[PDB]
Amino acid sequence: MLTDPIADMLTRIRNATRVYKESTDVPASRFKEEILRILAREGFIKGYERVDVDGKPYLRVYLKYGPRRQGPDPRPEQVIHHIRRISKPGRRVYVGVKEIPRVRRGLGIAILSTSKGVLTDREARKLGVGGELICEVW
Amino acid sequence: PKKVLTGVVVSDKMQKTVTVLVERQFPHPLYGKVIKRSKKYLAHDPEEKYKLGDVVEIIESRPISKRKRFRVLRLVESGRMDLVEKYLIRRQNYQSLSKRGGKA
Amino acid sequence: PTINQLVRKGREKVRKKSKVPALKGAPFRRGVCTVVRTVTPKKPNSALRKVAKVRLTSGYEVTAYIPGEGHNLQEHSVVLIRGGRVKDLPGVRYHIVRGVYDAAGVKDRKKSRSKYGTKKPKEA
Amino acid sequence: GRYIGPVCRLCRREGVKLYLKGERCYSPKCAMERRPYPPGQHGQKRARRPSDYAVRLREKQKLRRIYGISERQFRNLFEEASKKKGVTGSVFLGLLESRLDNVVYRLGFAVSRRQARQLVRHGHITVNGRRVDLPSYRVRPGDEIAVAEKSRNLELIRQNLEAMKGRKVGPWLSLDVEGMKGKFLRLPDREDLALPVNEQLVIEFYSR
Amino acid sequence: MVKIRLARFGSKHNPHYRIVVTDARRKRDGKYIEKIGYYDPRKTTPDWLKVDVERARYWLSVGAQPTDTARRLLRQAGVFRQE
Amino acid sequence: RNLSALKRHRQSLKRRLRNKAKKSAIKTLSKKAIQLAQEGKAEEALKIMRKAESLIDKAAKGSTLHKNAAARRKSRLMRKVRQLLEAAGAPLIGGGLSA
RNA sequence: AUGUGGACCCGCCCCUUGGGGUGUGUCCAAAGGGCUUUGCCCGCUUCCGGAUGGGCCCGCGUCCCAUCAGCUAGUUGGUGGGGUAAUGGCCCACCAAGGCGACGACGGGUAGCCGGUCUGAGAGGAUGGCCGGCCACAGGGGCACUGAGACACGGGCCCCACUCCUACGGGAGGCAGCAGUUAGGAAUCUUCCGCAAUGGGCGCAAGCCUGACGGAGCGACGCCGCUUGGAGGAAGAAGCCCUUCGGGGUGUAAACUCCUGAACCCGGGACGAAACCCCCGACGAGGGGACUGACGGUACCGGGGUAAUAGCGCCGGCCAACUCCGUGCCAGCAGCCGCGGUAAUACGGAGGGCGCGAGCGUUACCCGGAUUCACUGGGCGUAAAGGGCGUGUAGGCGGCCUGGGGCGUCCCAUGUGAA
Ligand SMILES: [Mg+2]
Ligand SMILES: [Mg+2]
Ligand SMILES: [Mg+2]
Ligand SMILES: [Mg+2]
Ligand SMILES: [Mg+2]
Ligand SMILES: [Mg+2]
Ligand SMILES: [Mg+2]
Ligand SMILES: [Mg+2]
Ligand SMILES: [Mg+2]
Ligand SMILES: [Mg+2]
Ligand SMILES: [Mg+2]
Ligand SMILES: [Mg+2]
Ligand SMILES: [Mg+2]
Ligand SMILES: [Mg+2]
Ligand SMILES: [Mg+2]
Ligand SMILES: [Mg+2]
Ligand SMILES: [Mg+2]
Ligand SMILES: [Mg+2]
Ligand SMILES: [Mg+2]
Ligand SMILES: [Mg+2]
Ligand SMILES: [Mg+2]
Ligand SMILES: [Mg+2]
Ligand SMILES: [Mg+2]
Ligand SMILES: [Mg+2]
Ligand SMILES: [Mg+2]
Ligand SMILES: [Mg+2]
Ligand SMILES: [Mg+2]
Ligand SMILES: [Mg+2]
Ligand SMILES: [Mg+2]
Ligand SMILES: [Mg+2]
Ligand SMILES: [Mg+2]
Ligand SMILES: [Mg+2]
Ligand SMILES: [Mg+2]
Ligand SMILES: [Mg+2]
Ligand SMILES: [Zn+2]
Repeated sequence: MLTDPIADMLTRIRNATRVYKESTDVPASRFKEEILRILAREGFIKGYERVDVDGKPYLRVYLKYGPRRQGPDPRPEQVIHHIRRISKPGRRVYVGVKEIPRVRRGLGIAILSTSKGVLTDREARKLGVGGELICEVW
Repeated sequence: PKKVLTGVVVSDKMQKTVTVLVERQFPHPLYGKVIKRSKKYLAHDPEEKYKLGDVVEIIESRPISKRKRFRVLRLVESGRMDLVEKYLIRRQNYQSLSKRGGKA
Repeated sequence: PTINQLVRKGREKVRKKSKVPALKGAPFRRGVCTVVRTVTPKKPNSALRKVAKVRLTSGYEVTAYIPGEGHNLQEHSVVLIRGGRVKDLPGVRYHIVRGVYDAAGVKDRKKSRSKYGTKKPKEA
Repeated sequence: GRYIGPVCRLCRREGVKLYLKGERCYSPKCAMERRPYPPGQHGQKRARRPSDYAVRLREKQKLRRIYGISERQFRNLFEEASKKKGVTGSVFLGLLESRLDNVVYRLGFAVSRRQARQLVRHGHITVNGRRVDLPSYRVRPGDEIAVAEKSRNLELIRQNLEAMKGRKVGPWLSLDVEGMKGKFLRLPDREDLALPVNEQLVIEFYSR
Repeated sequence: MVKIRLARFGSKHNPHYRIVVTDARRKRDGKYIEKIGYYDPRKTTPDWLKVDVERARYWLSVGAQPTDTARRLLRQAGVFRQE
Repeated sequence: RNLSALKRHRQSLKRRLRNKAKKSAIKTLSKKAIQLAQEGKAEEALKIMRKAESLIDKAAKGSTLHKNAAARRKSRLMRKVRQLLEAAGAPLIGGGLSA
């Protein structure tokens, strides 16, 4: 069985960008959606759509990359340098609003789930709520 | 506020007393992970009324014997022996764990 | 190890093994000399190193190096001990304090004098 | 301690012109003048590339000997400038400059800090009127540092404060030559001090 | 019974007391019930006696029992306005 | 030697005896009352229960009992007396009891 | 005897565990003293309330060993009774046969716990010394009495061990109170002053008692402040440096140029102490000079005044500082790597240098560096590490959608988090 589906998605993305795929298919959930919603809004992907694949629902995910570079290795800078699952099954991680961390001095974000819905670090502190802390992304 | 626990009766084999099993989940001091953990309370049952299986509310009371300090407040839901069986098998393991074998 | 494993088993801490049972973890032990033998060194050293077997008030019987040039340690001279591994004689892990009790402090030493326990030369 | 020994051997080891002899260090015989090699019988041989420790160490001794102070008192001042809010490198220099033995020397009551030090100890200096005889007393701002009434007619002062006619003083002191009473206006900033010292090193030395 | 008295808190040769409600059976400098003021017998500072005068009269109302010294100090702050 | 608060000892002894007797009087009367009830002799049992009540409440005037200790002792008493009587008695003199 | 009232059994109502009201019955009070005497002071009795102090119960937390895995007879529960201020197997008789344990029971080892303390970037590690809170003990073991409170350090009884008295039957003791002696030990203080201050016990008060305390004494044991002010050459009866009995350094560094003046002398000289008491006013009235200082003639102020202690470690790399002679795997050094075998910056001396300075070194122990037990934050093909392989018990973990609950989780308010 797939134990942590959220972790799988983050990996699935990490894995796709390193070989510079155009887009990648991740099995769909209302939850994985509310993450991409953020991932998209904060400029890390071009966006996502709800393609069906042999009848079963996925989420195509259009990845972004930097400009073509020069010298040896022209491959572009990634837009997602780094993406890490933080609360994992059987080591769940919750933060209070006071404990919400500053990722990359704020050149990066930290998606987290709250009883006010899924938000970024800035989103949550402005809103004065903590919650389960899903992942880092910078 | 006199403390109030909620639990499962796992024993009816006493005169006017019922062993209640109270489970409590808290996260671990250093390792963060949530761990379930539990304790058995002897509760006063003045009318041998509560039967093995149900889920009761337990309440902090003036002492009634050595290690018997709670009275059985109200009843939550009726029967469910699954909880007892869980608690039963757990016990049965001990039959092994000695010098020979036993029941797995 | 998994988190769960860690929760079940824990880490296990470290134990200090002390290279001086001068007992009490006292800083000095008084002792009565038994032998005042001489001993040979190892690995790539040669000489005749002045050692002493000592009977301790901590109820111990340990060899202990006698630092300095000349010593005056008879078969029964009483003496103080401090920690100190002599790299060369193995099994010698204490020093005799030159200057306390029966051990006279090295004579005519002008340089590093607080070790070797010698008074300020009377150059006044 | 107070060091209290041959001062110009320290002018020489640290390598920069130092004002410990206060008066004489302006004449062509400061010994640093036309003999600027270190003390000892290796004074004039070629010196190898110093370790980073050396560099930091020397830069620290350089500072501490300027103000003539036991390392005890010095490290106490430094930890206190760390704990303190504000760029910690230069809070140090401000505390160091706030020492009475030093503020007396700044106002040219004395020619050396050393001299100024013994001037305080002998109760020749007042502060807000009252007598103070601690070289380490800390001058706060607003404080008026006077010369002792009974000491007013003393030799060294008559001489020293007369030569102070004309001369200017740092823009944090306000000396008045008539009645011999300067005022401590302000804690000096790093640009105010022309100390031949890189305190960044000094910090870095205790950063070990 | 419960008393109001002076508990010593200075330094050697430098006394400062705290005016204190406490059970009399207590250590002099031990655990008290409530601080209700202080006293600097040497008046080294312009503020050398201070009494929470409302609170002083509270404890008095339920049988707090001032030392003869404490009463001085209390009198001075004008606890019992003998007018 | 000789701290003259061994006087306290002398007194302790003196008192010890006063309490000791006061209690035996209660114990012997209370017993007697119960044992009278358990025979249906009701008038005799109350005439004596009543003595025992008094002595008890009295006992508690000094330090021999004081307290709920005496209250207890009375509660245990009149309750027992009524029951041994209620095995067919009909509280004749009805001194200490209220029916 | 009086019953304001209160206790107890039976009822009646409210309450809800034994909280409060009520009725018949029963039971239960007391102490005198002083007067500046018939009216004040301190007392005495019952009851209700407050305040302070305390008993008991509960949740959660609280080291190591599984080479300790099974434990338990008042043991677990019950009815009744004893006992207590009071709940309770606390104790007792009887009845049921339960209670506990791998979420570590039972056993063994170690230890007073905490506020805090040291360390650390932190998470964490280590610790419980001063001071403050609680607990336990008072030569060892048991026990009750007295009392509001003790199972009572300077109270009682009994047994044991040790010491002293002994007319040999029998008696006396108990510094882990202040000081002190002795032993043990690397090592730990005066048989000091004082009742003036604060605090306590009793007294109406005057007072009394207080080794509580406030002070002084010893010990660089720790911290902080402070002094030793600083301007000049160098003949070896075994002892002033550096190319063979030789080239510069020590160094502006002096036994002597002024200047200031630690010690030491002389004079003044304290805060801490205003209440208790008396007096007017009512026995707390802005009146008390009613009087009170161990520390102490000390601190502090003023006058006089002498140029006036410097040590200890280090100099091969780590690690700031190098030369000469002696020595020749010797004597020795050494925290690790290592130095010494005739040219040693590493041993011993010397000159010179570096660090710190009334201290400087050594030993010892804790945290650190050590991401070297890794939660933060490590690993296991060959470096140490995949169980010889399976099955599956307990446990850990769990795909997509919707609805309730709100245990985890998040937020706001509040109470506590003493000093
Ligand atoms: Mg008496
Ligand atoms: Mg009567
Ligand atoms: Mg112990
Ligand atoms: Mg660390
Ligand atoms: Mg003893
Ligand atoms: Mg005993
Ligand atoms: Mg009493
Ligand atoms: Mg009693
Ligand atoms: Mg006791
Ligand atoms: Mg005693
Ligand atoms: Mg003693
Ligand atoms: Mg000895
Ligand atoms: Mg002492
Ligand atoms: Mg008093
Ligand atoms: Mg004292
Ligand atoms: Mg006065
Ligand atoms: Mg008096
Ligand atoms: Mg070097
Ligand atoms: Mg050496
Ligand atoms: Mg040689
Ligand atoms: Mg050498
Ligand atoms: Mg060396
Ligand atoms: Mg000092
Ligand atoms: Mg660590
Ligand atoms: Mg890890
Ligand atoms: Mg490793
Ligand atoms: Mg191999
Ligand atoms: Mg291997
Ligand atoms: Mg295998
Ligand atoms: Mg399973
Ligand atoms: Mg599950
Ligand atoms: Mg799920
Ligand atoms: Mg909830
Ligand atoms: Mg809070
Ligand atoms: Zn100079």
